[PDB]
Amino acid sequence: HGMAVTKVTVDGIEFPPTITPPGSSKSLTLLGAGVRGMEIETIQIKVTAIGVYAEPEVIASHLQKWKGKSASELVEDDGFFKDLVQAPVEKLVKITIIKGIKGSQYGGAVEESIRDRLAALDKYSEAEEEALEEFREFFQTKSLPKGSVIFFHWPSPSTLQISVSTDGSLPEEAEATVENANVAAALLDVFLGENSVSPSTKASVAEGISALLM
Ligand SMILES: O=C1C[C@@H](c2ccc(O)cc2)Oc2cc(O)cc(O)c21
Repeated sequence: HGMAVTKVTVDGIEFPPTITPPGSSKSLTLLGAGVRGMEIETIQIKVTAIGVYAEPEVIASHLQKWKGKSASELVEDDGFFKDLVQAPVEKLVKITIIKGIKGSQYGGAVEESIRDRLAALDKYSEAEEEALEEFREFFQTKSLPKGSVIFFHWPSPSTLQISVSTDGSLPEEAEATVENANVAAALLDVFLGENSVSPSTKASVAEGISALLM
């Protein structure tokens, strides 16, 4: 109560300002966070909160052309978010579930979105089909009540690690690993790309990276 403390919240939901993945001494900083909102029968429902993490100095070193751009200029530029999705650096997304769902509901819905988005880009082949089956089957085994957490980890752009946490803590190891460049990138693109499910997360990340680069 006597020294400065930093708190980050997304509509009241706390996010850690930094996360150090188990097995690593490298700290990932929260770049930005937002919500997945869905308008259902005119009701604006917040169903998850999404936080995006990376090593600040490292990711800045891979985004140098954007230096000096304001958050507004970045948020309006699809090229910026494509650079961010492709940057060859470690990334972590933390999802806090707001509206409880079955794992099979989550996995099925997101898998179909990635299937469709990859198909739209002509990046859907048998390899991606198989990887998406692995993704879906992982979630079929899980329950996602309010307050549960999904961790998506990209130790490199082509590798996706997944865990589900009941208490927000990171497990000592990933529960599932999906090795497919297109699926790994497409999942990150669900959050940061065009027709993103979370414009708020994108805007927040634009604010964070704009500040970081300055
Ligand atoms: O209703 C949905 C939609 C679902 C979803 C995921 C991916 C996709 O492509 C479409 C929908 O995400 C959610 C996540 C929740 O915690 C609660 C929810 O009710 C939902």
